[PDB]
Amino acid sequence: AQMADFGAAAQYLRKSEKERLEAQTRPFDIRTECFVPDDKEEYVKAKAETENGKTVTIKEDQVMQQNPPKFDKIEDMAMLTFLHEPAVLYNLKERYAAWMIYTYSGLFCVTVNPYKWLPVYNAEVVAAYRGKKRSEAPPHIFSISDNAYQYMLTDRENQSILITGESGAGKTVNTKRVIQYFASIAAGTLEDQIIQANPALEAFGNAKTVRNDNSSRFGKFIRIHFGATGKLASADIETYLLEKSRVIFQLKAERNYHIFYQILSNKKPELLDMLLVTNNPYDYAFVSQGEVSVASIDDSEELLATDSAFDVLSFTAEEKAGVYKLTGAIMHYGNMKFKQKQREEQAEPDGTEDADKSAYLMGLNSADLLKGLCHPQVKVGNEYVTKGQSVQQVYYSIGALAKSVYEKMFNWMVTRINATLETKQPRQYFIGVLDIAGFEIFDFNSFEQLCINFTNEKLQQFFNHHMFVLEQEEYKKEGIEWEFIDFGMDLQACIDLIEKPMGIMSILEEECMFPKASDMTFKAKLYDNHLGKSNNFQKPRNVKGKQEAHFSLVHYAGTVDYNIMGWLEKNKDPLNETVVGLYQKSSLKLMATLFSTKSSFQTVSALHRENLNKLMTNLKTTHPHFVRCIIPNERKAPGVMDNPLVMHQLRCNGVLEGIRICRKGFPNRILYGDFRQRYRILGAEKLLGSLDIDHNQYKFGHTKVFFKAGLLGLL
Amino acid sequence: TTALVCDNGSGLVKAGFAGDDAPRAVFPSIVGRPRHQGVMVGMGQKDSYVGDEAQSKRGILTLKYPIEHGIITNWDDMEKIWHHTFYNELRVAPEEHPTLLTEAPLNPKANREKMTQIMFETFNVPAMYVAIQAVLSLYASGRTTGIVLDSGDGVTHNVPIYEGYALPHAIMRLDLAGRDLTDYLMKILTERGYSFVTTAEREIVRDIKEKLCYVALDFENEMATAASSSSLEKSYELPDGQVITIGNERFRCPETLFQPSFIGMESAGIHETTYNSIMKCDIDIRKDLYANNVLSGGTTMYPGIADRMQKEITALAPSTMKIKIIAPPERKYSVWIGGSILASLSTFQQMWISKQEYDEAGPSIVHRKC
Ligand SMILES: Nc1ncnc2c1ncn2[C@@H]1O[C@H](COP(=O)(O)OP(=O)(O)O)[C@@H](O)[C@H]1O
Repeated sequence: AQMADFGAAAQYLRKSEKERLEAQTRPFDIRTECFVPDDKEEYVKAKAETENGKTVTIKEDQVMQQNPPKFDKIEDMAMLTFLHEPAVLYNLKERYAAWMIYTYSGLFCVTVNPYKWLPVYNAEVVAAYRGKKRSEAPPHIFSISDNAYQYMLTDRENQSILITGESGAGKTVNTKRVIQYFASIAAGTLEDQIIQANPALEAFGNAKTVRNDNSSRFGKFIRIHFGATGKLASADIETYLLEKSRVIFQLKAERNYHIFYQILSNKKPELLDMLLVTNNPYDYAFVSQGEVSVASIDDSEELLATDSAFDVLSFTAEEKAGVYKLTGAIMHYGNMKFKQKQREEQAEPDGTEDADKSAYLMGLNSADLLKGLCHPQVKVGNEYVTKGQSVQQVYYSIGALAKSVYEKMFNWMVTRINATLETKQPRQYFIGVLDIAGFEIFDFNSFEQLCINFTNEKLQQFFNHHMFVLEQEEYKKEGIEWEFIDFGMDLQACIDLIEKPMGIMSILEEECMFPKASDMTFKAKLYDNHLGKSNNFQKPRNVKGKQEAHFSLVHYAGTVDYNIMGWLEKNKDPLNETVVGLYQKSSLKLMATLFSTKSSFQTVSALHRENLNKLMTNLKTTHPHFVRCIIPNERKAPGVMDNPLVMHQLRCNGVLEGIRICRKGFPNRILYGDFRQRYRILGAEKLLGSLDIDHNQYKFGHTKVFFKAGLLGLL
Repeated sequence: TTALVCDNGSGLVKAGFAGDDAPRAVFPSIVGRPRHQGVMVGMGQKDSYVGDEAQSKRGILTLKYPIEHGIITNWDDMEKIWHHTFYNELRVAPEEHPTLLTEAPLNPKANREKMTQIMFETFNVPAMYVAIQAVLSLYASGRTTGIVLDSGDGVTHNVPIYEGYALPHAIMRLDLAGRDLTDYLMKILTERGYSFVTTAEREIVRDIKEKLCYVALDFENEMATAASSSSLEKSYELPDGQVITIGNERFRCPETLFQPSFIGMESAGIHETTYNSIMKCDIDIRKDLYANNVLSGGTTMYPGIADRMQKEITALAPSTMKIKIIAPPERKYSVWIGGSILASLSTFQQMWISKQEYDEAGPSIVHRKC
C-alpha cells in the first residue's frame, strides 16, 4: 500500500507484508540457538555442544544468542535486542542475500556494493523520497540526501555527507548518485561537470597502494551550493590533507602518483623529447623506489585521458607544457648528487647534468640553483649571512623542494577546476560530500598509517560527539531523566596522545630537532615518556615470524602495531628560502604563478596536524550525515560476502563503535501501543509491574518505553 | 604561546622568537648620553639613546657598555637595553612570553640572581631560564660531542662536552675578546700617525678591525714579507674622507689571541688553552674531543683562524690524532640558534623557572636548582 509506489524497486527496498509476516514467525529456541567463533568464517550459527556441519565445544561465556525471528531482517540495527558483532554481521549478510543493499545502523546508512544492476535509482518513481522522513520511507541513501536537504532548508545550516573513502569501488558511484539526486530534486550538467575534471585529480592524487590499485591519497570535499530558497547553484571542490611525502619515498610494492608513470609510458614522444627524459623508470630515484609498473591499469590510455581532461578544462598550450615540465623537473631532482668537500664538511655538487636539465625546465640558472642549494642565505637582523649545509641537509632540501612544488601545482590544478566549475549568482548554503581515506590496519604500519589513523580518530570522535548530542536531545524530549558522560571526547580523547604536546608527534618533532638523533633514541624517548604511564600505549606482542613492531596504540578500531624505522628521515621538511626566491623569479610563468606568495623547523607531522585542525573546523560548523559503503567480497561475486573481509571493514568503518555506544544507554525504544498489543499476553506500567524481570532495565516517558540491550530478547 | 631568546652578549644584543632560523633584532649593546650643551629650544631632546640609535648619533654621544667582561656592571643601563629589546625592536609584551637568557660560565652568582629578579619583578615574565652559551653553540652545531671555543666581545671560554655530559673541572675561561683586540688595535695604530681616543673613534676602530684584519698562518715570515714589500697594504676610508693605509697591523692585531703577551697578559693563547682543556679530561674521550673543535662567536671570524688553530693544535697534539676545526660560516650566531633550538624542544617545557616557583623560593632559585 504505502510501499507499492516504488515500482520495480519495491522488492529491493522492503519485502512484502506476506514474506515479512511469514519470516517473523519462525520457531527458534531461545537457549539452543547462538553464535560460536570460527577461523575461516570467523562466526557461524550453532545449536558447549554445538553443530553446524562440524562440532566444537567452547566456553559457556563466549556464545552470544541469535536475535529472535522478530528481529530477523530489521533495517535499523539499533533496534535489535542482542547487540554483538556476529548479530550485526549476519543481519547485513541476511539483508544482502534477499537483495536489500541498504541498511541503517543507528545513524549510518550502510551500503553494500551489489555488482549487479538494480533499479534502486531507476526513475523518479524511486526518487519519490521528496519529503518522506527517515522514519517513514525505506532505508535508502536518498533518505540521507533528502533529510540533509530538508534540514538545510528548515534550520538554515550547512550540511555534510561524510562517506567512506577507503573502499575500492562503490564510493565514486555513491558520490555521483548523491550529486545526481541533489541536481534532480532542486533542478553541461553539474554531475557531468564534476565528473569531467576527474582524470586530472586522479593522475595527480591517486597512487597504487598495496591494498588497492587506485587509491585517493587526499580528502576531496565536493561542495554543491544552493540558492536562497533552494535552487541549485555552482559547485566547487576543496581538497584537504595530501600525502605529499609520497612524492619522495615509496614503500615496497607501491608507487607514487600516477602522472609520473603516465608521462613516462612513452605514449607521446613530444613530452619525453621536451622534458629531456628517457623512457626507463629505473633511471630516476624519486619514481623507482618501489615498483614501476602494475598490470591492473595501463598507463597509455590513462595518459590520453589525463591530456584530454586537461584539454576539456580551460588549460592552454603553455599551461600544459608547464605542468609537464614541472613533473619532469621533480623527476630530475631525485638524481642530483652532492659530495663532501675535500677535507671539509660542506656539500659541493659532483655532476651538473641533472641540475642543468632541471634548471632549464624550471626556467632558472643552473649555477644559481646549485649555489642556493649548497650555500643558502639567512636574514640576521638587517643583514644577510651564508649558511653551511652537509650532504644530508642538501638532500633534505631537495626533497622538501620537490614536495612543495608538487603540492603547489596540485593546489593550482584544483583552483583551475574550481574556476571552470564556477558560474552562478550569490548563494547562501551548501551540502558538502567529504571523501577521505579510512582506517588502515596493515601487516606493516608506518608513519603514513599513523597519520591516517589519527585523522580517522578525529573523525570518529566527531561522529561520537554528534551522536551524544542527538541522544541527549531524544532523551530530553521523552523526559527520560538519565544523564551520562559525553560519548565522544571522554572516550577517544585518550587515544589522542598523538597530538598533545608530549605525545608521539611532539616527541617525533623534538627528535627531528635534536642533534645526532636516530630511531633507537626515538624509541627510547617514546618508552620513557609513555610506557606504563598511559594505558593506551603498549609494547607489542612481537611474534617470531611477523614484522617487527615497536609500539602499539589502542585505537577505536582495534590495536595497531607501528614500526618506527625511518620516521626521522620522513618527518623532516626543511625549506630552502633561497631556492624559493629563485623560484619566484623563474622564466617559466607557471612557476612564478605557483610561488607568487623586523623555516628549518618545518615537519610533516606539524603540517598534517594543522591541515587536520582546519578540516575539523570546517566540519564542526555543519550538520553531518554519515554513509558507509562496504565491499562484500574480493572476487566480485554478487550476493555472497566473505565474513572476515566484511568484519574488518565493519570494525574500521566505525559502525561497531557506534553500536558499542548505543549498547550503553537504552537502544530498544518501543511505543506504548505496539508493546501494549504484542506483549499483552498474560497501562503498560501495570503490565510491566507484574513480571519478575527487573525495574531499572526499562524507563517510561511520553508515549515511549525504553529498554536496555537484552530485555526484549527474554520476551 | 611562543618563547623569546635574548642572547645578551657584551657587544651585541641578539633577540628573537624561539623557533626562528635567525635573531630578528641585532643591535649594539650600548647606552649613550649627550656630552654637549644643547641650544636649539624645542628640538625634543632625549635623555639617552640605546641600541643603534646611539650608533647613528655617535658624534655627540658618549657610548657606554653595561657589560664589561660578561658581567653586567651597570644595571639601570641593562634595564634600558632590555626594555628597548622587548618593546622597540621585538615589539612584544614580556608578560605573555617565556624568555631564555644566556650567559658565560664561571661568573658571579649575583649576575644570574639579579637577572632573575629583574625579569620577574620589572617585566613579569611567566617563566625564564639562563643557559650557558657553549651548550647552545653545541646544539646549533648539530652534534653532542665536542670542545667549543666560544669567543665573543667580553670573554673567551672552552667547555668540553662528551655525549651530552659537561666536564666542569675542564672548563677554562679567559678574559680577552674582541674588545681587548679593539683596544690593542687603537693603541697600535698611533705608531703610524692616526690617533683615536673617543668612544666613537673606538667604534670606527672596531669597523677597521672587522674589515681589514686577518690571522697570519706563520707569524714571523709573514712579518718579514710585510717588511720587505708593500703588498700587505690596504686602504680604509674614515667617515670624513681622509683615507688611511695599514700594513702589518692587519695581522698584528688578531695575533694577540695566540700571543696574549702582546697586551701584557700572562695567560696562554687560545690554541694552548684549548689543548690544555682537552688534556684535563679523561684519557678515553680526548680522541673525540680532538676531532670536534667547534668555533663560535664573533672573535672567531678572522680570515684564516681555522687553518692557524688547526696547525697549532696539530703541532701540540700527538701525531696520530685527527684534529678537525669545525668553522661554520654562520658561527657568529650559533649561541642564538642553539638557544632557539633548545627553547623549541618539547622536553624542555618542564625546565622553565615559573613565576610561582620564584614567589615560593626567592632569587636564589636560579642556580640552586636550574
Ligand atoms: N668579520 C669579523 N672579523 C673579525 N672580528 C669580527 C668580525 N665580525 C665581528 N667581529 C667581532 O666580534 C665581536 C662581536 O662578537 P659577538 O659574538 O657578537 O660577541 P657578543 O655576543 O659578546 O656580543 C665584535 O666586537 C667584533 O669586533
